[PDB]
Amino acid sequence: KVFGRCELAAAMKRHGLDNYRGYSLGNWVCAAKFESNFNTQATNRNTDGSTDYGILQINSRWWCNDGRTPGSRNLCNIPCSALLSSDITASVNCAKKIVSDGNGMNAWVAWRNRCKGTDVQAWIRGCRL
Ligand code: NA
Repeated sequence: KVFGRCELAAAMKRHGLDNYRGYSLGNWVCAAKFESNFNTQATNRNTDGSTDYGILQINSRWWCNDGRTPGSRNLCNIPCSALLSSDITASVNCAKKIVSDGNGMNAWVAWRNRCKGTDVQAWIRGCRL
Protein backbone atom coordinates (compact mmCIF):
# COMPACT_ATOMS: atom_id res chain seq x y z
CA LYS A 1 0.00 0.00 0.00
CA VAL A 2 1.18 3.54 -0.87
CA PHE A 3 -0.44 5.80 1.75
CA GLY A 4 -1.36 9.41 1.16
CA ARG A 5 0.31 11.91 3.55
CA CYS A 6 -2.87 12.81 5.60
CA GLU A 7 -4.06 9.12 5.32
CA LEU A 8 -0.82 7.92 7.02
CA ALA A 9 -1.05 10.75 9.62
CA ALA A 10 -4.60 9.50 10.45
CA ALA A 11 -3.45 5.81 10.66
CA MET A 12 -0.48 6.76 12.92
CA LYS A 13 -2.68 8.93 15.21
CA ARG A 14 -5.27 6.13 15.54
CA HIS A 15 -2.50 3.66 16.64
CA GLY A 16 -1.28 6.22 19.25
CA LEU A 17 1.96 7.43 17.58
CA ASP A 18 1.14 11.21 17.79
CA ASN A 19 3.32 12.65 20.60
CA TYR A 20 4.62 9.14 21.50
CA ARG A 21 7.82 9.65 23.55
CA GLY A 22 7.23 13.40 22.84
CA TYR A 23 7.47 13.06 19.02
CA SER A 24 4.70 15.08 17.22
CA LEU A 25 2.80 13.40 14.36
CA GLY A 26 4.79 15.43 11.74
CA ASN A 27 8.05 13.81 12.98
CA TRP A 28 6.56 10.31 12.27
CA VAL A 29 5.06 11.31 8.84
CA CYS A 30 8.39 12.98 7.86
CA ALA A 31 10.29 9.81 8.90
CA ALA A 32 7.93 7.61 6.88
CA LYS A 33 8.26 9.95 3.82
CA PHE A 34 12.07 9.62 3.66
CA GLU A 35 12.31 6.00 4.90
CA SER A 36 9.69 4.43 2.52
CA ASN A 37 7.96 7.25 0.49
CA PHE A 38 4.89 6.00 2.44
CA ASN A 39 5.07 2.53 0.79
CA THR A 40 4.25 -0.34 3.23
CA GLN A 41 6.07 -2.86 0.93
CA ALA A 42 9.49 -0.98 0.92
CA THR A 43 12.51 -3.25 1.60
CA ASN A 44 16.21 -2.21 1.40
CA ARG A 45 19.34 -4.27 2.10
CA ASN A 46 21.99 -2.80 4.47
CA THR A 47 25.78 -3.21 3.75
CA ASP A 48 25.92 -5.46 6.91
CA GLY A 49 23.46 -7.94 5.26
CA SER A 50 20.45 -6.94 7.48
CA THR A 51 17.32 -5.61 5.72
CA ASP A 52 15.01 -2.67 6.55
CA TYR A 53 11.26 -3.35 6.15
CA GLY A 54 8.07 -1.30 5.75
CA ILE A 55 6.78 2.32 6.15
CA LEU A 56 9.43 2.92 8.87
CA GLN A 57 12.32 0.74 7.46
CA ILE A 58 12.65 -1.37 10.68
CA ASN A 59 15.94 -3.28 10.64
CA SER A 60 16.28 -7.09 10.92
CA ARG A 61 19.65 -6.50 12.77
CA TRP A 62 17.58 -5.92 16.04
CA TRP A 63 13.80 -5.73 15.70
CA CYS A 64 12.28 -8.48 13.44
CA ASN A 65 13.14 -11.97 12.17
CA ASP A 66 13.82 -12.47 8.45
CA GLY A 67 15.86 -15.72 8.89
CA ARG A 68 18.85 -14.30 6.88
CA THR A 69 20.51 -11.85 9.35
CA PRO A 70 23.21 -13.87 11.22
CA GLY A 71 23.75 -12.80 14.84
CA SER A 72 20.65 -10.59 14.85
CA ARG A 73 17.85 -10.27 17.43
CA ASN A 74 14.01 -10.07 17.00
CA LEU A 75 13.17 -7.65 19.84
CA CYS A 76 9.66 -6.88 18.39
CA ASN A 77 8.94 -10.70 18.25
CA ILE A 78 7.56 -10.52 14.68
CA PRO A 79 8.54 -11.87 11.28
CA CYS A 80 9.92 -8.91 9.23
CA SER A 81 7.24 -9.66 6.56
CA ALA A 82 4.56 -8.52 9.12
CA LEU A 83 6.10 -5.03 8.69
CA LEU A 84 5.07 -5.00 4.95
CA SER A 85 1.30 -5.25 5.66
CA SER A 86 -1.14 -2.55 4.42
CA ASP A 87 -2.22 -2.42 8.14
CA ILE A 88 0.51 -0.48 9.99
CA THR A 89 -0.30 -1.99 13.48
CA ALA A 90 2.89 -4.16 13.55
CA SER A 91 5.16 -1.32 12.29
CA VAL A 92 3.70 1.14 14.84
CA ASN A 93 3.94 -1.36 17.77
CA CYS A 94 7.62 -2.08 16.84
CA ALA A 95 8.41 1.66 16.25
CA LYS A 96 7.17 2.38 19.81
CA LYS A 97 9.80 -0.12 21.10
CA ILE A 98 12.57 1.41 18.89
CA VAL A 99 11.98 5.12 19.86
CA SER A 100 11.85 3.96 23.56
CA ASP A 101 15.39 2.32 23.26
CA GLY A 102 17.33 5.45 24.45
CA ASN A 103 18.18 7.60 21.36
CA GLY A 104 14.57 8.55 20.50
CA MET A 105 13.99 9.02 16.77
CA ASN A 106 17.79 9.27 16.12
CA ALA A 107 17.36 5.47 15.53
CA TRP A 108 16.04 6.51 12.09
CA VAL A 109 19.16 8.01 10.41
CA ALA A 110 16.85 9.60 7.70
CA TRP A 111 14.83 11.28 10.52
CA ARG A 112 18.10 12.69 11.99
CA ASN A 113 19.44 13.79 8.58
CA ARG A 114 16.22 15.07 6.89
CA CYS A 115 13.50 15.75 9.58
CA LYS A 116 15.13 16.58 12.93
CA GLY A 117 14.86 20.37 13.63
CA THR A 118 12.83 21.06 10.44
CA ASP A 119 9.26 22.42 10.30
CA VAL A 120 7.79 18.87 10.64
CA GLN A 121 4.26 20.30 11.23
CA ALA A 122 4.24 20.98 7.40
CA TRP A 123 3.85 17.18 7.04
CA ILE A 124 0.33 17.22 8.69
CA ARG A 125 -0.61 20.72 7.31
CA GLY A 126 -4.25 20.66 5.99
CA CYS A 127 -4.93 17.09 7.34
CA ARG A 128 -8.32 16.51 9.02
CA LEU A 129 -7.01 14.89 12.26
NA1 NA B 1 16.74 -10.36 13.19
